[PDB]
Amino acid sequence: LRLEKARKIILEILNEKGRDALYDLSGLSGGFLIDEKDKALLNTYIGSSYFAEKVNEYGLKHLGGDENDKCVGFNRTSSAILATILALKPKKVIHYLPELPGHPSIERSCKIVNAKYFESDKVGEILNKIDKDTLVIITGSTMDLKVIELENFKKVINTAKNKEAIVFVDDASGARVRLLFNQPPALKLGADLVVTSTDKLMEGPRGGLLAGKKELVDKIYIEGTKFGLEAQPPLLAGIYRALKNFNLERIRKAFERAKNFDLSKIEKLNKELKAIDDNINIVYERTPTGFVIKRVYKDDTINIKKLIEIGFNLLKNYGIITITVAGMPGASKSLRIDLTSRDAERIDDNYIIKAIVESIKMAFKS
Amino acid sequence: LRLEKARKIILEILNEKGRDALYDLSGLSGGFLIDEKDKALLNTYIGSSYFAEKVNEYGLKHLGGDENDKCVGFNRTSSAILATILALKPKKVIHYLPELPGHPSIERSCKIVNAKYFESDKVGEILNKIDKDTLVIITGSTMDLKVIELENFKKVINTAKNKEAIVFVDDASGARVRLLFNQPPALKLGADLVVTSTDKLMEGPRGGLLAGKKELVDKIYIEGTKFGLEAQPPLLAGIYRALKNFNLERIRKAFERAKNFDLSKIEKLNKELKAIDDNINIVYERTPTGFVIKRVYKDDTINIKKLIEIGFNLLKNYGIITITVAGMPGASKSLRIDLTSRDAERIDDNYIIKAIVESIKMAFKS
Repeated sequence: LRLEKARKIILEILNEKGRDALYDLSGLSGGFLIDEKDKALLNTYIGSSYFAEKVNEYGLKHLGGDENDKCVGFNRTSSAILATILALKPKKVIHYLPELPGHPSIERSCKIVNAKYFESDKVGEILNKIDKDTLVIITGSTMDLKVIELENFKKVINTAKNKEAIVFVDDASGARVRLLFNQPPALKLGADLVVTSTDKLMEGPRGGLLAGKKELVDKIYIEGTKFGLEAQPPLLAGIYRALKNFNLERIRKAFERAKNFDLSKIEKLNKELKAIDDNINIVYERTPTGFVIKRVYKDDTINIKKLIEIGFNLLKNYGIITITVAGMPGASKSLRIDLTSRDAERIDDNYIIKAIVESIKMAFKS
Repeated sequence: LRLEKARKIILEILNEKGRDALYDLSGLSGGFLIDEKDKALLNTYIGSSYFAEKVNEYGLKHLGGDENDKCVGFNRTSSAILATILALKPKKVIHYLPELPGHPSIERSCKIVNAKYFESDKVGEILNKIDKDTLVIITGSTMDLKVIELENFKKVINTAKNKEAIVFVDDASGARVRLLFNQPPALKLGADLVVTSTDKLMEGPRGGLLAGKKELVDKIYIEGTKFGLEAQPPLLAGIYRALKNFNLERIRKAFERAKNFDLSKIEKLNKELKAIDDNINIVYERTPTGFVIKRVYKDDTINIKKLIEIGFNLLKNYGIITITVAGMPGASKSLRIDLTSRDAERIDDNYIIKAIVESIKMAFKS
C-alpha cells in the first residue's frame, strides 16, 4: 500500500525509545486511548454492556440529551446514516448543508432504499420540500469551520415540526464546531436525532455516535446490528475515553496556539539558505489549526523530493510524523502541522519550530 | 442493561489484584490482545495501513489463499455478507448449510437488493438451482461442530464452476471447525470468496475476515467502505494478534482437556450435601468444550437462586466469570465452563474443580 519506509522508522523509534518519542502532528490520526482496566474489561463478556453504558452516559452528556434520550455507538458516521435510513425507510430525504458538494453516504443510502434525495445549501430550497414523507437531514458544519446559520437551523426545525417530519442532524464535526461558535447542541435545538464523529476535534477513533429519542435510537440500533454497523466493544471503549477526556476549552486553546505560533524562524531560515543556493524558496502559510509549508524550492521536481526528505528528517531526528513522509502527491504533499493533535500537547512551540528549521537545513547541505 | 453487580465485583478484583485474577470461562468472550507497540501504532496515521497489511498477511495464511488473493477485515461477518451482496448484486442467492434454520444476515441482505433467497441443508435441492445469475453461499459448519460433507462441498463447487456461478463460503466457524475434521480451507477447495469470524475458536474480537480473488475482494471492500462496514484499525489490530497467535493444535488440546476433565468431585459433593438437605441435587453434563452444571436443587425456584449465588461465589472467591452471575434465565442460566477460553490456559483442572466444589458448598451452608 505504497512506501513502508515510514512504518519501519516509527518501529525503530518505538523499540529504541518508546511511544512518547513519536508525535503525529498530521491531524488525520484516530485516537485509541484505552487503559489496562479497559483492556481487561474487553477480555470479558461484561465488557460489551459496560462500554455501551459508558458511551450512552458520556455521549448523552456531550450531545445535550435528556432522560428520554439514548446514545449508541456505530462503526462510522456513514454506518449510523445507513442504519437510520434502513430503519426509517423515508420516501424522500432532504439534506441541508453548508457547502454544495455533500458527503455521498446519505445519497448512497437513499439509493439502496429507493428513497428520493435532494441537497442544497440554500434554506429556501429546503423549507418548501419538507413534508410528512421527508426525512430532513442538516449537516451542522464543515471541518473548514463553516456552520449552518442558527436562525436557518431553527427555521428548518420549525418547518419539520409543522409538517411532522423527523429532523436528523449530521453533527459529524458540528457537535464540536458549532459549539465553538456558541450554538446549542442539536438535541437542545429540537432535533429528533443527532450523529457525530468521535475523531473530529475529539481524541477517539473514527466512529459514530447516534443520539436522540430512545424509541428512535433503539429501532435504528436494532436495524444496524443486523449487518454489524454498530460499534464493537473495543471501539466503544476508545469512544468512551475520548468522551470522558473531552473538553471544549482544550480545542479553543489549540486554536489559540496556532494563532499565536511564532513562524518567523522559517523566514529567517529562508533568507539564510539563499547563501547556499538561490533556488531555495520556503513558502509557508498559517492555518486555523497550525501551519503548512507548501514549498522549499523553486524547481517543481526537486521541491517534491526535498519536502519528502524533510518529512523523513522530521521523523528520524525529532519523531514528528507528517504526510510528506509518504511518497509523492495525491494526498496533501505539503508539510502540514496540526496543533489540535493530541501529540502536540507533549511538545512546546520551541521543539516544533526547531525541528522544522533543522530538518529543512539538513536537506539543504551543500 | 440488567444487573451491574457482576460489573462491580470484577472492577473490585481488577483494582485489588489485577487482570490475571479474572478468568472468563463463559466461552462467549471477544479477545482483544493488543500490546503497547500496537497501541502506539494505533495513535498514528500509519496505523491503518500497517494493520490492514498484517491482516492481509496472516489472514491469507490462515485461509489458504494464494498470491492472487487478498484478505480484508470487516466489522462483523454479517458486514462482509452485506458488502458482498451489495457489490455483486446477484439476482438470486442459494444458501447451502448444515442445519435448516440459517443465520438471517444473508436473507436480510437479499431483501435489501431485491434478490431472491433460498436455503436448504439438502445438496440435491442446491445443485439444480445453481445458474449464472446465482450467488452460491455455503455455510461450512456450525459451532455445534456439524460440517458440510466434503464430497457435497465439492459437488456444489463443481456445479457452480459448470454454471459460471460465484462460490462464497461462510466459514464463520468452519475455517477452524472443518479443519478439525481434516477438510481443506475453502479457497483450496476452489471457493471464489470466504468469510470467517475472528472470535469463533480464535482469540480475536468479533469481526469478519473476507478473502479471495483480489479483484472480488477489492470491489466488495470499496462497497463496504461506503457505509463503514470495514473493520477500523483498532479492530484490525486485535484481529492481527488473534491470527498471529492462532494455532490449530491449541484448539485440539482444549477439546482433549474437556474430554479428560475429572468431574467426579461434583458427584462426590452431591452425595455429601444430602446430609445438609435432601432436596439438593447437582446435575452436570460433560460438553464438547467443557461442562455444564444444569441443576443444584430439586425445587425450581430455589434452583435458580442458588445457581446465581454459586456464580457470584465463583467470581468473588475465585475470579471465575460465568453466565449465572447475570440474573435470571433467557440466556443460558446453566453454570457453563468453556475450556477453549483463553483464560482457561491460566488455570489448571484442580483450580477449576475446587472453585466449583467450594462455590457450591458455600451456597448450601446450613
